[PDB]
Amino acid sequence: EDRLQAVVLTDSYETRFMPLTAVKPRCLLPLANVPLIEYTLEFLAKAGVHEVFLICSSHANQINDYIENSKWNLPWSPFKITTIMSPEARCTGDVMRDLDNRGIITGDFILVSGDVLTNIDFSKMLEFHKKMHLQDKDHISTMCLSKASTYPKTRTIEPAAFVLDKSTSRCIYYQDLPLPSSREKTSIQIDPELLDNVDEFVIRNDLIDCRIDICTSHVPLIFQENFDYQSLRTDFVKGVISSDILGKHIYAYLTDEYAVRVESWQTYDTISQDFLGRWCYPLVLDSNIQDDQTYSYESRHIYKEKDVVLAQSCKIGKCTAIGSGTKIGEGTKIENSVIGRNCQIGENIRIKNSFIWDDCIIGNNSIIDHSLIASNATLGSNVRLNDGCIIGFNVKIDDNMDLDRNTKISASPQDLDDQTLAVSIVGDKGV
Amino acid sequence: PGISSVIPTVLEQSFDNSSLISVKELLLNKDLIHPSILLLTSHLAHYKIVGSIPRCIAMLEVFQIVIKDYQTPKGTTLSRNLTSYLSHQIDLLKKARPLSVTMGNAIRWLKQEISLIDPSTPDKAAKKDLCEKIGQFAKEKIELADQLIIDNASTQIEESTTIVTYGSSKVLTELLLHNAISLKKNIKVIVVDSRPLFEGRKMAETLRNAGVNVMYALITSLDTIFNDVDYVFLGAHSILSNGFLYSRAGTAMLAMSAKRRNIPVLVCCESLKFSQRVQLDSVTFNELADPNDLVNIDYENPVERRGNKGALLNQFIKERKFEKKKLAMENKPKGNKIGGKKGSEGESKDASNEE
Amino acid sequence: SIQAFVFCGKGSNLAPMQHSTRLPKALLPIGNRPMIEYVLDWCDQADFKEISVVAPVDEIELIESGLTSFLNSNHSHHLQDPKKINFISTGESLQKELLPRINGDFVILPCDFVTDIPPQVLVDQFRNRDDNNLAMTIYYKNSLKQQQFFTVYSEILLDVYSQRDVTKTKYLQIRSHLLWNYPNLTVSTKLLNSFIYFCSFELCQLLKLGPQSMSRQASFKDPFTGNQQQQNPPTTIFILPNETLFIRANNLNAYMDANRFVLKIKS
Amino acid sequence: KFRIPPPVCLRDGKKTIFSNIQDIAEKLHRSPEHLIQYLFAELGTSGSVDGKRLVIKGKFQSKQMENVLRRYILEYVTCKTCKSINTELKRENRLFFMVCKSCGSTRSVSS
Repeated sequence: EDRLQAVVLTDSYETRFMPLTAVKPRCLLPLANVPLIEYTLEFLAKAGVHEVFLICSSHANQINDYIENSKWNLPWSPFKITTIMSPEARCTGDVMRDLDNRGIITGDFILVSGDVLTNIDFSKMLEFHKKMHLQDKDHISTMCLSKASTYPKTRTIEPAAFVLDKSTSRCIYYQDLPLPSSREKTSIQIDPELLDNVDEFVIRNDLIDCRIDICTSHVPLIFQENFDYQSLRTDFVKGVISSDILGKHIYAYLTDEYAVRVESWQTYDTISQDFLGRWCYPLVLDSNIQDDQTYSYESRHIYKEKDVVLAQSCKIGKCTAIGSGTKIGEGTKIENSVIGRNCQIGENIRIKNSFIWDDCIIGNNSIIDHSLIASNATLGSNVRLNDGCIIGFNVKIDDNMDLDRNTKISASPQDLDDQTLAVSIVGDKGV
Repeated sequence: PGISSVIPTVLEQSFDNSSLISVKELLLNKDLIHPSILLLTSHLAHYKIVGSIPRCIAMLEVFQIVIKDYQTPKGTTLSRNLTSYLSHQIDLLKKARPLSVTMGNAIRWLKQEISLIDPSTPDKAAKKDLCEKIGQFAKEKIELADQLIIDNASTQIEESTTIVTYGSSKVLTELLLHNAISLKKNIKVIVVDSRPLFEGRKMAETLRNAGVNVMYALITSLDTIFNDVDYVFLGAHSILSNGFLYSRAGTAMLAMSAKRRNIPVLVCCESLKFSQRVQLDSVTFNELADPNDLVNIDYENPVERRGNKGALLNQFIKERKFEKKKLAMENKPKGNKIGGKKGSEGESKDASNEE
Repeated sequence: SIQAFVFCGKGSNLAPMQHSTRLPKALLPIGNRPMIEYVLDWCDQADFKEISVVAPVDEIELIESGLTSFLNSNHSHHLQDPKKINFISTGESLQKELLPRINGDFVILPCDFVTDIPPQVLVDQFRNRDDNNLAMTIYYKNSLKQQQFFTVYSEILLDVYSQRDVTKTKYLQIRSHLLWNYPNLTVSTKLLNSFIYFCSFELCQLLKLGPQSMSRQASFKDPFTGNQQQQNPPTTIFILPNETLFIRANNLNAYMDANRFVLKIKS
Repeated sequence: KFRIPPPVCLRDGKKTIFSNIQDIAEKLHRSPEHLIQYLFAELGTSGSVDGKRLVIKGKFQSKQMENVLRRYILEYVTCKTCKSINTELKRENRLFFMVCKSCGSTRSVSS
């Protein structure tokens, strides 16, 4: 039951975040004024990890530096970090092959794709996995699933329809549809290979992706054997179902509580909002995980760190978090928005449902609505932004600018409009 | 003939005066009853939406329907067995769920109407005029009164508001909705929920259906919710001859809390809910229900978990009892919004003698 | 406002008993008792005064005689024989004919019935939820092949797919517009319809305007789907049928299920 | 008869999608519209022709559709006087009458 190794699939979903991920690594970016890797690490610790393995390729030096700086580098940790360095740009099949070539895989190894933070206890899950394994010899891997918000409507990228069994908890069909975003394909297919064996057919759609996998020693060998499987969800699970190796079982764990993986921008925002509220049961910033953190809890879901300065007569709405070393002026209306560490806010600024990253200067008499500002990118005087406007690294938005809905700004100093240099595109300036 | 005896769970030592038992699933009855009354009774017994205001209206509607359907026998006159029928209906209602003050008033009105027209007139001319009259009455003393109350409230509300609300009182819902839509002020609504009936939840849902900024709380969580917040509104059932607030469950405690934390409470009431019956405690006459309401373990109404509890009769010496109607203190509420615009609760029966 | 229908006919599917002109399917001694006794008992339990019974061109007085002799009810029954039915349509054509006699909501119950479940609670359910059509399903024997398809949705209890496997297409056939709405659907294989039907007022107008009904099962309840385009105007709640599951033994007789009922009885 | 082409169709339903039908039209020497018409006649469907691929309303399969195809290849392709492989389509005035390439005979194409 004890002694389990962890392999984390990092630097995999780059360019998916279309403005960012060009200069700095994907996972190093802060969720709520603190890096996303840390949460994942914490989760792993909670689960039960004895050795840490990270897959790095895109900007690996920085990752290494971070690791060196991190708390787990010191001898007190039960798990040590040793990174896998590989050639640039490859699929999860190739990575698996590489891993196999090296050879550290023992027993029930943990494979996590992307970064996930959830509240559910993992020991019970592990026990379940063990018991099910003990049933039959040819058992493969575990999948994590959670109940969705009644009806699906904000899910277009990954609205997977899971046909599941109640007695065994096993997947029957996997399908992706772009139906709510673009009405072109509205169709559901059922394969007749497993109709006269299951009987209890429950067709469901409202389930959210987690992408946390508890995997047996069979998986890397399988990957080595069948080199056609580049992905792990679309081709692999389906292959398993359609009997590639005959007489084999897979798991689909069902939980009533919240569990969602990071995937896009709106989804990320939603996750952040959830974190701000009391959705996750023990996961709160006021406990202080990174040890340098000095967060404290206040009334009406408001987070305040130490050395946070806010001026008199400023009406605040609901759910606000402020990072350390902030100086905020007078006459501000703040509603459902997070302010980063050491940020300098001017005077008379109306904010609603927005997001502000580490070290950003917000200019006097500006309105920010449902838009994101990345690290070291500054806003000037009189800037009016609309819903879902992503701003990249070190973008200097100077005096007087207006940007419409869903305008994306580049991060690296290419194809998308508005650049890192002085003034965003209303008058042509840049490289 | 009906059904008698056989009651679930323990009878308890304290609070034994009113009916708490009865027909839930129908078996053998008199073959003359109009089914609409039965259906209504079935609804009322297992209702989660109604709260003082709409029940009476529903009853009135039912009565109107009955009148419309009513046919005079060839032998006997219009009023001979009609009274008996009415009595039977009343008995059925009581068996299902005890009669309210509004219902009593309605009954009285009906009786008066019956007395007014003596058996001499033909069928199709009398009831044509009766139903119209009743409709007119309904239009007058209910809807118009409600509208008036709403308008009074409109002028009474100032600038920058933060309100804590409770109940499934329709008038309050109307008020809040009005605030949200047609006034366009800076209104914040905080909702309190209760265990016997999910009224708070319903209110929240209604608010959502409009698009209002909603905080959601309970009876326990009150010490932290204040720490900016000013107004407190409650829904009344009936005001007695004493002046005390004879209303639903979790109101009195809230009022007390409000009193403690500086800012007073405002309650709304109609100009027909007033009673001549004298009582100063909840022990006198109380709406008591079956302990089936306090079985579900949090979250939602339909869940059914096999946790720790699920027995009442087999348990030796165990009393699981809950109350629905309460008597709140007189001095704690300051504002009363009735048919005569504004007034104090200490007036008691100023409208009762006025009729 | 309240009325009940009793459907009577003649056997054609069964192997043996029915060939004689004197003895019809309405009066059969299964175990020293008439088959229609149960229905009468049910009706008595339900408490209703106005009940109209429909009969085909064959046997005009025998049924009446049966009703009269032996049998408790003590109600006023009315029996009619229209001369348009040719057996090849069963009751739909009767329904189409008789319309001015209907005042309100009506209960449909054929002669072929075996019941043990509580009676009034179906009626009450029909009254409460306020829907157009209601049907019931009961499991096949567990004590020691393809049959017919059913689908169930529960959180409200509704029916989605009820098409039989007589002229069955080899792969599964549904609709995604009916699947995207209501995302959760459970496939039933064991359940069978037991001829229990409840209907409302808003059905009388549609029968005269557009006749489409077949076998009282194929297209009696099947036109309900308001998806994709919608061209036919509704008469003035969405047009949806309901389905409820039961545990106790109460079943239908049509095919090779006549000798099993006797076995069930004698224990 | 070996003239029956393999139908490459996935059972992703709601609307019957036949992308391989062009090949069928080609091999059997047929206009695509006639097949569609036949299908319509067989079962109550409504759709439109698209250049190669079909959008036909209904969740139709690859076995009952296959059966239909087989049927259309036993009373709408085969001859009588002489059983031959090559049969071409000609619009001959409104009702369809096809001709055989081997001999040249007018056959009834309606049932």
